[PDB]
Amino acid sequence: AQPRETWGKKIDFLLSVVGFAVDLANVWRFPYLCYKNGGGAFLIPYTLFLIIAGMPLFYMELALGQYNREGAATVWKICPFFKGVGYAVILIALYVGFYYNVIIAWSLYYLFSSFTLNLPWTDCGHTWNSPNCTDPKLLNGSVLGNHTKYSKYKFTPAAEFYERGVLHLHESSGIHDIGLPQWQLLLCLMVVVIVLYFSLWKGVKTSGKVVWITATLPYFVLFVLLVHGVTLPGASNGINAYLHIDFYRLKEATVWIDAATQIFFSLGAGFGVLIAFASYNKFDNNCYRDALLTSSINCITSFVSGFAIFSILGYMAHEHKVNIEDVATEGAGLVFILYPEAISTLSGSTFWAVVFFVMLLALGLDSSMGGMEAVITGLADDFQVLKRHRKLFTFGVTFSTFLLALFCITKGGIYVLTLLDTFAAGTSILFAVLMEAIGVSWFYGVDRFSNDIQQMMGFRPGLYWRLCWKFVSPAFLLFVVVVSIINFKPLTYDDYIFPPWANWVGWGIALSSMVLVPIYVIYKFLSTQGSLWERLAYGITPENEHHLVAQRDIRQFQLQHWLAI
Amino acid sequence: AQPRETWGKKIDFLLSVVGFAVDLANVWRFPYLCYKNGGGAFLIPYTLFLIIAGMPLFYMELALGQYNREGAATVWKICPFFKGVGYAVILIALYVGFYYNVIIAWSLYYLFSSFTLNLPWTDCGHTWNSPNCTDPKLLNGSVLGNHTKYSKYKFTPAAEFYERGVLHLHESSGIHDIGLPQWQLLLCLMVVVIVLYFSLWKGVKTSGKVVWITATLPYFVLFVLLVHGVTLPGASNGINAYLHIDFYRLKEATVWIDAATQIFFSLGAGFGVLIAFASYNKFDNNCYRDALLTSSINCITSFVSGFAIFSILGYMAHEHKVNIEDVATEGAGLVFILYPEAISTLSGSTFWAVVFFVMLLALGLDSSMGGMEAVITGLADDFQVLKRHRKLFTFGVTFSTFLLALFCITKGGIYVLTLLDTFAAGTSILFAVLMEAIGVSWFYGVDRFSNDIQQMMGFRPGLYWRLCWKFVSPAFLLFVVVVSIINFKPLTYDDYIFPPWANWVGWGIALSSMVLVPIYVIYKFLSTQGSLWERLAYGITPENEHHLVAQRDIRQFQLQHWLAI
Ligand SMILES: CCCCCCCC(=O)OC[C@H](COP(=O)(O)O[C@@H]1[C@H](O)[C@H](O)[C@@H](OP(=O)(O)O)[C@H](OP(=O)(O)O)[C@H]1O)OC(=O)CCCCCCC
Ligand SMILES: CCCCCCCC(=O)OC[C@H](COP(=O)(O)O[C@@H]1[C@H](O)[C@H](O)[C@@H](OP(=O)(O)O)[C@H](OP(=O)(O)O)[C@H]1O)OC(=O)CCCCCCC
Ligand SMILES: CCCCCCCC(=O)OC[C@H](COP(=O)(O)O[C@@H]1[C@H](O)[C@H](O)[C@@H](O)[C@H](O)[C@H]1O)OC(=O)CCCCCCC
Ligand SMILES: CC(C)CCC[C@@H](C)[C@H]1CC[C@H]2[C@@H]3CC=C4C[C@@H](O)CC[C@]4(C)[C@H]3CC[C@]12C
Ligand SMILES: CC(C)CCC[C@@H](C)[C@H]1CC[C@H]2[C@@H]3CC=C4C[C@@H](O)CC[C@]4(C)[C@H]3CC[C@]12C
Ligand SMILES: CC(C)CCC[C@@H](C)[C@H]1CC[C@H]2[C@@H]3CC=C4C[C@@H](O)CC[C@]4(C)[C@H]3CC[C@]12C
Ligand SMILES: CC(C)CCC[C@@H](C)[C@H]1CC[C@H]2[C@@H]3CC=C4C[C@@H](O)CC[C@]4(C)[C@H]3CC[C@]12C
Ligand SMILES: CC(C)CCC[C@@H](C)[C@H]1CC[C@H]2[C@@H]3CC=C4C[C@@H](O)CC[C@]4(C)[C@H]3CC[C@]12C
Ligand SMILES: CC(C)CCC[C@@H](C)[C@H]1CC[C@H]2[C@@H]3CC=C4C[C@@H](O)CC[C@]4(C)[C@H]3CC[C@]12C
Ligand SMILES: CC(C)CCC[C@@H](C)[C@H]1CC[C@H]2[C@@H]3CC=C4C[C@@H](O)CC[C@]4(C)[C@H]3CC[C@]12C
Ligand SMILES: CC(C)CCC[C@@H](C)[C@H]1CC[C@H]2[C@@H]3CC=C4C[C@@H](O)CC[C@]4(C)[C@H]3CC[C@]12C
Ligand SMILES: CC(C)CCC[C@@H](C)[C@H]1CC[C@H]2[C@@H]3CC=C4C[C@@H](O)CC[C@]4(C)[C@H]3CC[C@]12C
Ligand SMILES: CC(C)CCC[C@@H](C)[C@H]1CC[C@H]2[C@@H]3CC=C4C[C@@H](O)CC[C@]4(C)[C@H]3CC[C@]12C
Ligand SMILES: CC(C)CCC[C@@H](C)[C@H]1CC[C@H]2[C@@H]3CC=C4C[C@@H](O)CC[C@]4(C)[C@H]3CC[C@]12C
Ligand SMILES: CC(C)CCC[C@@H](C)[C@H]1CC[C@H]2[C@@H]3CC=C4C[C@@H](O)CC[C@]4(C)[C@H]3CC[C@]12C
Ligand SMILES: CC(C)CCC[C@@H](C)[C@H]1CC[C@H]2[C@@H]3CC=C4C[C@@H](O)CC[C@]4(C)[C@H]3CC[C@]12C
Ligand SMILES: CC(C)CCC[C@@H](C)[C@H]1CC[C@H]2[C@@H]3CC=C4C[C@@H](O)CC[C@]4(C)[C@H]3CC[C@]12C
Ligand SMILES: CC(C)CCC[C@@H](C)[C@H]1CC[C@H]2[C@@H]3CC=C4C[C@@H](O)CC[C@]4(C)[C@H]3CC[C@]12C
Ligand SMILES: CC(C)CCC[C@@H](C)[C@H]1CC[C@H]2[C@@H]3CC=C4C[C@@H](O)CC[C@]4(C)[C@H]3CC[C@]12C
Ligand SMILES: CNCC[C@H](Oc1ccccc1OC)c1ccccc1
Ligand SMILES: CNCC[C@H](Oc1ccccc1OC)c1ccccc1
Ligand SMILES: [Cl-]
Ligand SMILES: [Cl-]
Ligand code: NA
Ligand code: NA
Ligand code: NA
Ligand code: NA
Repeated sequence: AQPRETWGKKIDFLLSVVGFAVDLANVWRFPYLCYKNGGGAFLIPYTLFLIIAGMPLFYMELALGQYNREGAATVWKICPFFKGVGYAVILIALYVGFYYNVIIAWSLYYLFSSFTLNLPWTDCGHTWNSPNCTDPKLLNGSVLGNHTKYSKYKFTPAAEFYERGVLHLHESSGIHDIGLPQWQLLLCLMVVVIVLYFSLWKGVKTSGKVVWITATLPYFVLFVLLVHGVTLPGASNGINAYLHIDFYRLKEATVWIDAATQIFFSLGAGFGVLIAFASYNKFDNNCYRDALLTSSINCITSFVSGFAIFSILGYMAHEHKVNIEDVATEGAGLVFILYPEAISTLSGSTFWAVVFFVMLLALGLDSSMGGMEAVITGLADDFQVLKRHRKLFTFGVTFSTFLLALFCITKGGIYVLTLLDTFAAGTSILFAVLMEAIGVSWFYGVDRFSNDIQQMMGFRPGLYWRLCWKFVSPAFLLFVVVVSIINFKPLTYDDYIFPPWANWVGWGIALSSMVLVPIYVIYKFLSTQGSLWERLAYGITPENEHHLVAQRDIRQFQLQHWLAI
Repeated sequence: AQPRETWGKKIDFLLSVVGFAVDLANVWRFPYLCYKNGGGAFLIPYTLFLIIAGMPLFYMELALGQYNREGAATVWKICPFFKGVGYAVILIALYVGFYYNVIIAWSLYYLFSSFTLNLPWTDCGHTWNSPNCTDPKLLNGSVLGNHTKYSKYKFTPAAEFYERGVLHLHESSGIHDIGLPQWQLLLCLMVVVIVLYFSLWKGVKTSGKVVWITATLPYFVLFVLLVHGVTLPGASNGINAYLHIDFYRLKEATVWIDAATQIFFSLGAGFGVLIAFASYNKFDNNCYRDALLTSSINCITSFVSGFAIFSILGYMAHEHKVNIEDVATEGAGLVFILYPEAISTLSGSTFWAVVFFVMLLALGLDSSMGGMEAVITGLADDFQVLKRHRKLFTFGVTFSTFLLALFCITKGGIYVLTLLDTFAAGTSILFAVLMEAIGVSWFYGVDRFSNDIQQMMGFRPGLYWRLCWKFVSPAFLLFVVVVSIINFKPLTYDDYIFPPWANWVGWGIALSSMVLVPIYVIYKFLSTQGSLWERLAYGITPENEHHLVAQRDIRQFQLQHWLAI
């Protein structure tokens, strides 16, 4: 029974949680969601939502970890009925990791496509990009007017290299005929998973330095990019369009849901990564300051990434003689299409391409590292046999992720990636964070967690924190869940409609998770010896307090536990 | 540490080894291989080969089990360097099981297609069979002459129901585009794996009664079939063609290899099933009588199945006014095409169809049961944690087999089935039995095994048995391996050529096995503490004798061990 591991320094934990919080969603989703939702008028609700969805929950997780010093699965020693919930989130993270690795591979491919004087996305002619031959001309070299949407036009050299050069989507038609995995993407995925294994194979020692590097790099990259972009012609128009405050859209009821989803999927609240990272800190560490600093750093990073991206977009629109809304897009398509074009247009395309691709690689690597570390920590604290042998279990996890990401990098693997991401991430992690909030706030109690924090840190959390823990956060999570359930639309690509069975498979994965949580609750209720009341007491009370279950002193049965605010 | 399990009676073990020995290869491959290779002139070498490939090896396995009372993996306590060999065979069996389950499902489908007054294979018109519409007429109702081969003609109602009604091969083009698994085949596979799990979930208690039933049924089915067939017109010509002795072909050098492969793949010598079944017998049980009776029963069953099948073929050729060689075929296509046609032609098609399909179902079930029981016994004797919890491990094995058989029952799953069967079975099990023979006969010794048998049974094996164990069987296995390696041809279906990468994947699986055996030998050589000679001694000597490794008394180092015959 070796003692629990600890970080070398708290700066390592801070950089780890920052790298987990900072993601490509801050780069490709926050700017577009901000500009589309009235610019600055998007921020006024966003930060507000951010505040709640950032301050208690994150804090809670950290505090929870600092009080439990265990993984996301075994953290439910105060309420075993929700322990399976942790299991779910682990699988959830695992699921995410799969397609996330795919994204990383893409960046790595572009990295291997960045060492040349004539980049593939510059011109046409089978220059490392499969020529569709259906008018693969220069982007807008001949004519002045871009009639259709720039992102919708699929005959630009950047888009041709994206969907044909690396993805090879032309060789597939959908999820019914996906084909075989590509070999160069296979090698890129091999390199990615090998780096991840060599980073996470030995506790939290080397991973600290790795997240140090992958945190120090992207901020410098963004700084250099914005410094070079503010001097570019036309970037001022893009920046002004990004910060244009139009308070009219706030009542549209769509600027709130988008901001809530963006904050929830960017900050990482409710995920096992936070508990896993907090399970290695000191017992007297201040989780409040750490959570606040992480949220502030995440928001500032999102804002500066939006500034830089929209400066680049304004420069490109000036070069393309079009409006900012035409070039405005979001996602992997957005980056991999528009950024290489502006880089090739700028002087020294090699340096900018290399630095942008290495920033994306570092971000993806640190995010997948945090997710896989959470998975490993949870499954190790759950089964002590896995905690002893960490290298072999890490190798097995990396190999399973590699096999499933190979399944997902096929000719039609973008459809499987979208399906997994949308269905699994949204539904599963929403239900998981809702169950976790309900368990920690109501079933366990909001005063016991405050007393635990008072034991860890000298000051006791105020009334606002408890009220947001018990009422505001659960209601917000339930609202987001109901919105995601009602607003569900059939899966659709750019121009490809998904057959009905793909949506049913996605909902089947989501239902697998949200019955495995009840499957575990039923297993716990049945595997206990006693009557209805005694089984319920053993299920809703902490294990270390199970003795008072026999003493007829259950606090949850009384009503003072429920109304403790 | 619960004691080792034992059979309720030795009749259970006998029926189990008979059911494992009796397979559909005796039904669809032995008759065609016999008739094609000069009829009775096929038997003269066959039985001879049979004798060797049946008498010592089988016996050896049984005796080995009776001396070890463990699985196929852990049976190498006398030579740990070959223990990984056992691992291989386990995986090999597992591999086989996958596609084997597919075959079982097929029969089950035909079973669910046997309860009707107008059977699907009788007539055309979308009668439970997908009509290709390219002249799907009556078989030979209009015309008298069958120009092309009857089995090659793909527009007969039986063939239309086979390749389109259940397999749905028209909806696929090869292994590159396989598609999604079919739902009715999915349900049939579910039923099959559920029956297998309910049979093998509790030791060797219920499996005894299950193999009792699945042994008592097929012999009665074959008896009724032959009794009804000897009275049919034209069956005498088919029987005479089957038993026509033409000693001219014996020098063609092809009637020997086919007989050797048929015996080796029908008797099951070198597989883990024999060791697993012998690991539950009494220490004083006679393995010689059991092996001899099993070989004789297998040969007689093959002969009577050939008699009945060729009587049916002669009757059908009389009904079709063609020669016996035209209707003569082999395999799942042979049975599922020709037998339903003759059954529909006969009176009371329902009874004959039901009894034939239930015989095929029983055979497939008992064979897959033996294979999965071998796998479970090996992996349980290897890891004691799995021997304790047998139900959960059996469920996991059945679920993995179910998932891979679902992968193999897709629209193009027949190609994957052929690939797996040919490559995996042939190459892997040939290398495995060669390594096992070399280990038990040369590295361990042929006199020590004889002394072990003398300890188990009063009489000591004669000189012929030891000479066949040490020289004849290893040379025969090496000959078969060399023939299989040299005569390797690219994978080809009826009319579909396989792309090169399918053959490379098959050879990659075979190489995975035949390096995992050296991978284990290298792991054993490296994980030992000592110099070259001490490591080699600890690797080539029994564990219970490892003490004399320190006493410098290794017998294998001397030459008297090698020439002990
Ligand atoms: C289906 C299978 C397909 C692929 C099969 C792949 C086979 C497989 O399982 O490998 C995964 C991984 C191997 O790791 P790896 O390939 O990197 O091999 C070395 C080994 O792990 C050493 O222990 C390391 O020394 P140390 O730790 O720094 O002192 C050395 O690191 P370094 O010095 O060069 O930097 C490593 O190079 O697992 C284990 O660790 C086994 C040892 C168990 C515990 C190790 C004892 C610490
Ligand atoms: C990914 C998962 C997807 C599917 C998950 C599928 C769920 C799963 O995990 O299955 C595993 C396996 C399935 O078998 P099954 O569920 O049928 O077993 C049940 C029960 O657990 C008893 O083991 C059975 O024997 P008994 O009659 O009571 O004696 C009883 O049989 P019966 O009542 O029908 O006759 C059954 O009710 O369950 C175990 O056996 C655990 C060992 C417990 C040992 C208890 C006895 C030794
Ligand atoms: C990466 C996959 C993520 C999920 C991992 C779950 C593994 C698991 O096994 O869960 C079993 C659980 C009850 O069994 P356990 O909870 O594990 O038993 C516990 C144990 O023995 C621990 O060692 C001790 O500390 C706990 O006290 C036991 O309860 O049943 C369930 O909810 C269905 C979950 C099955 C998951 C299958 C995936 C579809
Ligand atoms: C239990 C967990 C860890 C196993 C992994 C589940 C995931 C990775 C598996 C389960 C079901 C699988 C999907 C089932 C449906 C299809 C159809 C095929 O045409 C495209 C691949 C695709 C989309 C599969 C991709 C991988 C998949 C989503
Ligand atoms: C020009 C392109 C490649 C960007 C270069 C980024 C790399 C080279 C820079 C960016 C930020 C840098 C980090 C920022 C500051 C520190 C803190 C110091 O205590 C250790 C080194 C470390 C961690 C630096 C390492 C090198 C670093 C990661
Ligand atoms: C690197 C330059 C060009 C861009 C500026 C990026 C800023 C926001 C980032 C990048 C590197 C980061 C520094 C690297 C690591 C350390 C050491 C430790 O004590 C924490 C603060 C400090 C000093 C970080 C502060 C924030 C930091 C300076
Ligand atoms: C939204 C973009 C601009 C980044 C967000 C920056 C703003 C919104 C963030 C950064 C620093 C944050 C503050 C940090 C400190 C505190 C004190 C705490 O007791 C309540 C929350 C509060 C008041 C935070 C509110 C939100 C905050 C002001
Ligand atoms: C492709 C994937 C599935 C690889 C398989 C995962 C393997 C490598 C992982 C998963 C679980 C791990 C095991 C969990 C615990 C133990 C018990 C210990 O006494 C021996 C090591 C062993 C057995 C670990 C070895 C490695 C292991 C088997
Ligand atoms: C490896 C990837 C796919 C995720 C891991 C899958 C999980 C659910 C499975 C796969 C292998 C399993 C482990 C294999 C080995 C052991 C040792 C045993 O004494 C306790 C259970 C335990 C610890 C299992 C727990 C659950 C386990 C970790
Ligand atoms: C571990 C995860 C992958 C569990 C996966 C369960 C999913 C992949 C499986 C289980 C049951 C399956 C469903 C059962 C039957 C139908 C009806 C038909 O309309 C096809 C889709 C649909 C709805 C299947 C889709 C795939 C499905 C939902
Ligand atoms: C409690 C746990 C087990 C699961 C609870 C989640 C519930 C709310 C899930 C389970 C099944 C899900 C449904 C499955 C599929 C569909 C059909 C689709 O056209 C609209 C969404 C809808 C209707 C989903 C809505 C959300 C849903 C009803
Ligand atoms: C290690 C063991 C247990 C894993 C199982 C191996 C088998 C079942 C797997 C591994 C490699 C797989 C094959 C390799 C790729 C293809 C090509 C595709 O067009 C059809 C499926 C097919 C033919 C796969 C079928 C299933 C397969 C043969
Ligand atoms: C369905 C039809 C066609 C097949 C009939 C099944 C017959 C052949 C099989 C099934 C079960 C078998 C019986 C199972 C058990 C016993 C008890 C034993 O003391 C004598 C043999 C006897 C009686 C077996 C004889 C053969 C048997 C009756
Ligand atoms: C099923 C019958 C009528 C058709 C002919 C098949 C015969 C030869 C098969 C089928 C069932 C078999 C019998 C069923 C089981 C037993 C009980 C055992 O203690 C002695 C062998 C004996 C008696 C078997 C002998 C061979 C057997 C009789
Ligand atoms: C008809 C064919 C297909 C089946 C083969 C049956 C014959 C060839 C087999 C079955 C039973 C066998 C015999 C069974 C018992 C013995 C021991 C002794 O007496 C000499 C050889 C001898 C070892 C075997 C010779 C070969 C044998 C006669
Ligand atoms: C491969 C997939 C599809 C099937 C699932 C495999 C499962 C069912 C099998 C494989 C290995 C088995 C485990 C190995 C040994 C142990 C240790 C014990 O303390 C709990 C039971 C447990 C954990 C077994 C439970 C069932 C188990 C996990
Ligand atoms: C489930 C089927 C496919 C078996 C094939 C996979 C085999 C090789 C794997 C899967 C699950 C694994 C087992 C999972 C659990 C344990 C418990 C641990 O303390 C010893 C190793 C042991 C026993 C593993 C041994 C190897 C194992 C059985
Ligand atoms: C199935 C498991 C047990 C192991 C299987 C290994 C197989 C599936 C893998 C491993 C390495 C792979 C090979 C690697 C190299 C090439 C190059 C290409 O020009 C033909 C395909 C081919 C030959 C691949 C075919 C599939 C392959 C052989
Ligand atoms: C000892 C273990 C590791 C494996 C034994 C090596 C032998 C038996 C294996 C390893 C590589 C295999 C070869 C791989 C693929 C080919 C090319 C094909 O066109 C003919 C068969 C042939 C030539 C295979 C023959 C069998 C083979 C030579
Ligand atoms: C929140 N910033 C990291 C984003 C988070 O990263 C993960 C990456 C890999 C594995 C697990 C991850 O988390 C569980 C995520 C979650 C859901 C969808 C996409 C991305
Ligand atoms: C020998 N009479 C049984 C045949 C044998 O049956 C098995 C079936 C399922 C799993 C394992 C099997 O054995 C390992 C086999 C072996 C190789 C290829 C096909 C068939
Ligand atoms: Cl953000
Ligand atoms: Cl035979
Ligand atoms: Na983020
Ligand atoms: Na990141
Ligand atoms: Na046989
Ligand atoms: Na059989």
